[PDB]
Amino acid sequence: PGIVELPSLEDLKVQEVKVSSSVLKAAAHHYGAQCDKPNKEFMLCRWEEKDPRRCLEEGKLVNQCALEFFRQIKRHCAEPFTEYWTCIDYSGLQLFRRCRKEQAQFDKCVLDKLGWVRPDLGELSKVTKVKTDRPLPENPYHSRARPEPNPEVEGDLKPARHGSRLFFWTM
Amino acid sequence: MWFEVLPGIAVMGVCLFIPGMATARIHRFSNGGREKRVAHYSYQWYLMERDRRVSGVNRYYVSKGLENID
Ligand SMILES: CCCCCCCCCCCCCCCCCC(=O)OC[C@H](COP(=O)([O-])OC[C@H](O)COP(=O)([O-])OC[C@H](COC(=O)CCCCCCCCCCCCCCCCC)OC(=O)CCCCCCCCCCCCCCCCC)OC(=O)CCCCCCCCCCCCCCCCC
Repeated sequence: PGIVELPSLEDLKVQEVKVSSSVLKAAAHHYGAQCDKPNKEFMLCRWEEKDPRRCLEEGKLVNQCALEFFRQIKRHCAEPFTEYWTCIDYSGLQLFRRCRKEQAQFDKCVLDKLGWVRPDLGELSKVTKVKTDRPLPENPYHSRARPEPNPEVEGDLKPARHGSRLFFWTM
Repeated sequence: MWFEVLPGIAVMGVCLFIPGMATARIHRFSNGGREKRVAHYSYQWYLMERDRRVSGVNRYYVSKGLENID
């Protein structure tokens, strides 16, 4: 069959978010609140196109919007964020409940210096609507033509001509 | 009297104390002064392997914070 089309290695170069998972988990709710729109544009494009190769640029926007998220933490609130993700980082399951006072200090410093409200219980799991300018994929499965069905039954049912027609039976 | 049985109970209790203290201290020694990462589910293992790749030194427990970005 045909040749698969891989993008170049230059099309895969982006400035990586080189932080650990406890840094991401400590900043997760404010990341979902602030970096909402390009993340949801990317995931809409990702569930609609069903191809990562059709989703690179929006993905780069995700990797563009995460970094601007962290710099805006790193400029203003590096101390409560560091003290909070260290405590998140201690736990082997990375519990939020072990770290509520560092969470409260990080939320206080962020709400004072940046005005970000942490999302309540239920908010980040909502199904949201996304207004994009890319087109809807008309054939996302790349399906070819389907076979035509067999012709249906039509016409009023007349009796059997001369019955069963079984060898000598007249009905 | 009944406190004559307490040396054997003390020896057996120290021997029961040893494995949990040992695994706690060995987990903190082998994982950067912290608990061992618990990966029961594939998302936790995914984040753990991401940590092992973003640390640069092939160790998930080497944490990287805001200093690793500009
Ligand atoms: C106003 C509203 C009301 C109006 C009412 C109008 C009517 C008034 C009268 C009321 C009564 C009507 C009766 C039914 C209509 C006539 C049917 C008829 O004669 O068909 C002839 C039928 C076909 O001949 P035909 O000349 O081409 O057709 C004449 C008509 O057009 C036949 O018409 P058809 O072409 O439309 O027939 C359709 C088709 C015509 O047939 C075919 O297309 C060919 C296939 C027929 C079957 C062949 C099977 C062969 C292998 C098995 C053989 C078995 C052993 C033979 C018997 C051993 C002893 C029991 O029939 C069948 O396929 C059905 C099978 C045969 C049943 C006939 C009726 C039996 C009722 C009483 C049963 C009593 C026992 C009878 C003996 C048991 C065996 C039947 O003759 C045979 O098959 C030969 C065997 C005789 C059959 C039975 C005759 C009925 C009278 C029996 C009285 C004596 C009983 C003695 C005691 C018991 C036995 C010891």
